[PDB]
Amino acid sequence: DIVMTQSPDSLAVSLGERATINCKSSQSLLNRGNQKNYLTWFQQKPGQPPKLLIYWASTRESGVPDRFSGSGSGTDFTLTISSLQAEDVAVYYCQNDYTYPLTFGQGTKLEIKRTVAAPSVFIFPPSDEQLKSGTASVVCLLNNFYPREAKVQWKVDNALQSGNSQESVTEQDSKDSTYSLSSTLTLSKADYEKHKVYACEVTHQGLSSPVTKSFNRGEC
Amino acid sequence: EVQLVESGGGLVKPGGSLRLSCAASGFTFSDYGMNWVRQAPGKGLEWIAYISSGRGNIYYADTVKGRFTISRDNAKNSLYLQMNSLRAEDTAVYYCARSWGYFDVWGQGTTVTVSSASTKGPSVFPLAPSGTAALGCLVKDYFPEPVTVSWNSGALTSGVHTFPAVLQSSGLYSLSSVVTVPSSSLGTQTYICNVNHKPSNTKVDKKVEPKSC
Amino acid sequence: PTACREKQYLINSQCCSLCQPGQKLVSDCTEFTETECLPCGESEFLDTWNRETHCHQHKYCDPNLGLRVQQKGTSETDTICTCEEGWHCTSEACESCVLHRSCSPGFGVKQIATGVSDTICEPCPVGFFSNVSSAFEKCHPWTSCETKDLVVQQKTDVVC
Repeated sequence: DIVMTQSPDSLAVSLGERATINCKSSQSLLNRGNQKNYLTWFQQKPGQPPKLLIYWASTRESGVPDRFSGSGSGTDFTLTISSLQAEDVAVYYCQNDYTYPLTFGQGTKLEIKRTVAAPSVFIFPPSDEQLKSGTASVVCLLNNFYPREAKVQWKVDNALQSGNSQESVTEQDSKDSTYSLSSTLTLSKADYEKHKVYACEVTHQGLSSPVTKSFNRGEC
Repeated sequence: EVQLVESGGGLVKPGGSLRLSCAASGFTFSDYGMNWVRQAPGKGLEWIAYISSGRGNIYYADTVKGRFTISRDNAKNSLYLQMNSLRAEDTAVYYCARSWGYFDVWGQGTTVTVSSASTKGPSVFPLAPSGTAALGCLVKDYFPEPVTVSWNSGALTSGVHTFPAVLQSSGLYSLSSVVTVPSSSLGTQTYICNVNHKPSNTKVDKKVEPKSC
Repeated sequence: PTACREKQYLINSQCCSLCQPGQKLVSDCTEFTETECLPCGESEFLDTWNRETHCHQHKYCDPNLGLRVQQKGTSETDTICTCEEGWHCTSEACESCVLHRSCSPGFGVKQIATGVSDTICEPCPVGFFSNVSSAFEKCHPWTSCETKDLVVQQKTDVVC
């Protein structure tokens, strides 16, 4: 069973610079008959089947932009993406194509480094319909920001929340290279109804000061 | 065209059985080797089965040896995967892929969930609005993945973010889908998120209008 | 006043081009059109600069014989097989897999294996030899000839 170890696991590269993804195999992928190294490269975008990039370690598949250059031989291979573009954000896999079982590398998550973008923050009260079920979901949306690091804080009548929130992120945008974030505070209806002021406090590199979106229960 | 269209995925109880199909079109299916690659959620790609173009040679990954049997029907242009004695590690998206030395055309992907738990349609709740405004839909308490959300039947795509689903203690899935729209188009333009959960054959259309106090 | 290259062959007074390894022949080259070839099938191959009109069927490494794939079948090479971590190929052709070891050139089989005794190998004495690795062959003797031109080692026979 041949083992591909890619390197790095994650990579953050600026727009228009060069990305280098390395791949090493436990065995040689070299066919002595035809002098070809059987190493295939794939690019898998969010919720999409992998798209084939390079085969025989350096042959660019028809259709693939010439920025994508495969190279290497023996046990050490490398994928180079020159003049990186925003649409290049995806996970990249090297595959052993030399024998069965055909084994893939573990993946390399490429992030696009762009300039700093601040989120637009929104808060949403829990609907009256959800309160019959006995729980209250307060959602806070952080829209279109870069880099990932963002800090949501939930306050309920100015008292800091802990443990009752969950954050979830979108995939970096294929056009504008930004993240989006939802923070959902889950409370019981009884506890939601016992307090009045619900607030979302957001900090981000691109902001100057914290941004707080609030609403009062029962007022509006 | 060059297409591969999986079908057959879904929820099944452990030890149960499933048969995925793959509908080839736009090329000479006979000429190609065929494969199944899967991807466990949040994990990598794993090759599991192969069938050759001629004598019909067959190789498997050891992890499906015995239980899964790959087959083809060149006459019906189709690849098949009989999965038997299914374990929880078999939960993944199952990718169809043609090969003539290297994988170059892949299938849609079809999700297979191996679980004792039962299908549940989602509750869709409104994330209502208060230059740009933001509205959305809270799709809650469904099993299994995936739901798919669209807005105005696909006629609204600009600014839509649908976050990934999170599993809760309840053993049920939850996610939010949000869209940014001009605050002017708020009494005029009517917004509806279309939540389609095929595993339970539920379609929910929730209309999100602003709250009047 | 004329020539013929190494990757060409002679047909019908014209020196035509051979098909590259991996491509079969479709029709022969004439005065004014060259040889037309076509790649082999996904399950086929051809080792050589050739003029064959059918490709070869790919080797199947059968698991029921303990066979793994060592190197994939490619257009220009045949599938190579081998065996599990503790096993042996019966021969270089590796048609199936065994646990019993075979004596190497220089040794012959004292005792063919049985039960849970592995094959028993001894070194060939003077003057006997073994030019192959085998699990069954014992040392056969050198030709006791007239004109001894070369002596014999043990794993080669006296050449006279």
